[PDB]
Amino acid sequence: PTIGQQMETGDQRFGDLVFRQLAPNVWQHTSYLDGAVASNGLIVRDGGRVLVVDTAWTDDQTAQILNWIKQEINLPVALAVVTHAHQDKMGGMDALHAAGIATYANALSNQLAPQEGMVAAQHSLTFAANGWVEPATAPNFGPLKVFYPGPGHTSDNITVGIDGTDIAFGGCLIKDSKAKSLGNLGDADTEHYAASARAFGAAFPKASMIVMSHSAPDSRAAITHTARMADKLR
Ligand SMILES: [Zn+2]
Ligand SMILES: [Zn+2]
Repeated sequence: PTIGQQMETGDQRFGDLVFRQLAPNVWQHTSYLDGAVASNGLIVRDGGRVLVVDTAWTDDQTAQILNWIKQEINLPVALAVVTHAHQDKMGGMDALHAAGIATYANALSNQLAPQEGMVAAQHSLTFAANGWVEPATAPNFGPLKVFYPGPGHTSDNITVGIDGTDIAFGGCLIKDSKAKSLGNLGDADTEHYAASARAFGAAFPKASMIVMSHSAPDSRAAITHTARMADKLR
């Protein structure tokens, strides 16, 4: 890929997607769109069900995520949560709905989805003033702990911690510590980006593996480095 990590030992190719185990019950899914840009999301095994964070870029790619789950985990997918209304995170909604999978997004992501050319999720998350999801709107999310950090990469971007692990997912908000820019800022809130990145760090203070949309997993320095680049936008 031109944007995105390269394939590495421990990675499994399945169709045109790549899967990597990060923990006993957690995998990263990676899909590509043309050069090629990689996009990452997560798959979590929770008891007798599977939870998905983010679609792939397309419906066909997202169907392949479901196929890989069937082969390698062989448990039903109970729900998916998508972290904002752009193609890399929500482009494959139709595959989930075709399969009868309950889908969740920030209410604002669902409201923006038609303007962004995305299919809205079936259910909407809302958030307290401190950024934590209102639990009534996140039914049976199990280990997925959803946090809205504030506007940054987009106004609707949300983040997800995996309870019982050292993993937190920053989506497109967080860039890795070797990044030379903040990526695609076309819909970004440059005034609040830096504070939102720091808020993500403070919401998951013990996470040591930070998973991101367009880089391999990094340490907590990714959060600080992102916030310090965002400081220069103001
Ligand atoms: Zn985006
Ligand atoms: Zn992105």
